[PDB]
Amino acid sequence: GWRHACHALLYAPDPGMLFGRIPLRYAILMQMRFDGRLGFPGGFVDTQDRSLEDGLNRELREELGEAAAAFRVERTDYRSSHVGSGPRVVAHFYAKRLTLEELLAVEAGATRAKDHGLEVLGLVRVPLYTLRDGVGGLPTFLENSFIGSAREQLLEALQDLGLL
Amino acid sequence: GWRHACHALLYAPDPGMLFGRIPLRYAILMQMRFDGRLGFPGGFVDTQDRSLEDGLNRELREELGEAAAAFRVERTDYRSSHVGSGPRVVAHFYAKRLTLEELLAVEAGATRAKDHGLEVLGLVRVPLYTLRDGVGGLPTFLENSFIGSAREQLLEALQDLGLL
Repeated sequence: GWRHACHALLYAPDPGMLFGRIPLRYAILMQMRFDGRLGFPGGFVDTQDRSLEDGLNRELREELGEAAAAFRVERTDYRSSHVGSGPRVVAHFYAKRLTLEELLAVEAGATRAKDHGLEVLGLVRVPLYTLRDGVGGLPTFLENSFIGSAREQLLEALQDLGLL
Repeated sequence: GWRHACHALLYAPDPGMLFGRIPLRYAILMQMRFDGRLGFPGGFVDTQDRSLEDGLNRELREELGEAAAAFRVERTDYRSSHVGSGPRVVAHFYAKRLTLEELLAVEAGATRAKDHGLEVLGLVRVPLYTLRDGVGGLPTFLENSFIGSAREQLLEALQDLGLL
């Protein structure tokens, strides 16, 4: 009764400075899904059909569009897997490093994706900083509604990037 | 001591159908802001600095890009104002009807806006429908983090559009 899902964290180094003083340090992409939840691009895969990577890339093509096709996710991009508590779902986390130019191309092409304005409501970047009040930024972002396993995938990546 | 802010709800009729069966009824744009909260495009205005509408259209250009220059939010687009818990800001709500083509153009050019990846983390459409579980869609979207007055502006618009 176990189902499998794959999700891709696309990221790029970013030298931008919010208000000219807060280092962004990385652009990381999330999608707002049709159900009103934020998560990483991807979804369920039929592991009877091909492999985990084929399933993931299939989903990304529909959600991100042709512009994302040049940046296929491979086995070496696999990071970890996760089981929560609700239904019997194993989520598989992939991280894909892009240049910021490439990540911008993904963002720019997303409006032409088959899913734009349908299964995908839009893309957003994750604010990695915390603002002066100790609440604005990442902590408030994390109070939004998320797809199962998305919070865990993000926090793992932030640890991996030495931002913990 | 009070500050003024202006926000614009940009919307267009959308005949699209999610899963070919759920009427979208309208594309309505929101922004994910740098503080991790959803809001409508716009920001603080300096009152003796310009005008309420001049201040708004200025902010829209920085946040959305040149595609926003294809239209102007006018005095007649004003809907109502709002004061929240705060303190201490008075938010002025404007609603601007676009064609779907115009709205798509705004989305498509957003990554080239001055504020992209800085003050604005990305645009999303509001899901106006409620899924079969009675939770997914609008009800879940409404559980996200919102900037002061944004939830109120949205709900007012939805009732105005007779979508409630």
